[PDB]
Amino acid sequence: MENFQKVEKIGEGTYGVVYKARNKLTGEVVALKKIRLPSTAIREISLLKELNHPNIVKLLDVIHTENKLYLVFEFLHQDLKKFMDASALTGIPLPLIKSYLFQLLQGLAFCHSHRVLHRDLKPQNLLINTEGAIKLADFGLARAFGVPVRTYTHEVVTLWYRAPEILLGCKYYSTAVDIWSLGCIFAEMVTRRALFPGDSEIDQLFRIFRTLGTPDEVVWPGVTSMPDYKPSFPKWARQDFSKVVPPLDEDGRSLLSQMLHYDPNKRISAKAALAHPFFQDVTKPVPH
Ligand SMILES: COC1CCN(c2nccc(Nc3cc4c(ccn4C4CCCC4)cn3)n2)CC1
Repeated sequence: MENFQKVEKIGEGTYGVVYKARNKLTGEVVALKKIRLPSTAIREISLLKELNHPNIVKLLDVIHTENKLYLVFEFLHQDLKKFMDASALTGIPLPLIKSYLFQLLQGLAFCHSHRVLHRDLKPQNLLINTEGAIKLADFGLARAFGVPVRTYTHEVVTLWYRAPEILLGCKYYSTAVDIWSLGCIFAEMVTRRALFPGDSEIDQLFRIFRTLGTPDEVVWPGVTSMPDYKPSFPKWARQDFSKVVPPLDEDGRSLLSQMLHYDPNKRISAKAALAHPFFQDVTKPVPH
């Protein structure tokens, strides 16, 4: 696009390269995603231009030209993954964790109210600024393109935040899949280690089962009829959350437990999570 001066490469996304760029006319600084490209995808993505919220990265423009799709986003200076890594020695202070979770739930509540799911939440698509805001990036792209096994650069797309219903082969995802992912990220902020760092679909599932118990018809009606469910799955006992996310307090453990319910019908909604007692003393700290 003749209107954009590339400043520097930001990274490699799932679908294409991302550059920091400047608009040659307006001087606006943006994040420019270049995807090597489907008419249904364009329709779907174009409708995301109206899905505006303070905790969703703004989609400024969608430019389809010469069999390439450019997505022009607001620029944020850092992702949560880098912040977590830089905070590895001391950890992210609880009040900032709480603020971030609160804001992310607001973002989800908004998108879910418009029946738009993310489906591939991970620390790398959560973006932060120096004023204490956090925003969800790439919302809606999974419905338009699918979530592939490998990225455009052949990198493995992480399974760590994937909900069990997806792993077990359900074709119809609900908004609950995003609550699962956010619960995994919450736990990761608190403990400074990924909750379920699976390196294959079955390793991912068995890591979930080892912590939360192997699901059965008691806790998840219909689970044994799911496409990829096998009666031969080992039967692991459920662990206490006290062991899973120390030293998180009882309000946080309660919220996390409800975000990781097996049955997507039982899993807490973003709206209901915002009303949880964990947020009674929520503040908006500024990060290091
Ligand atoms: C997977 O590669 C990651 C590399 C590190 N990250 C990053 N570091 C600095 C600034 C920034 N700014 C930024 C990134 C943005 C947007 C809108 C979308 N993205 C990325 C997020 C996931 C892939 C597209 C706005 N600012 N992002 C996220 C992308």
